[PDB]
Amino acid sequence: ATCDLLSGTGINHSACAAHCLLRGNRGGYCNGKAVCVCRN
Repeated sequence: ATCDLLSGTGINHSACAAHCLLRGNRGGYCNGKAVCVCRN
């Protein structure tokens, strides 16, 4: 996964923890600079 893809004028913040939660995670976010990491 990775941020800055669906739209530039709309940074992806929740989308991360969203697909993450459903993936069976505990959360996730655009860290580093433009990488949607996750975490259980």
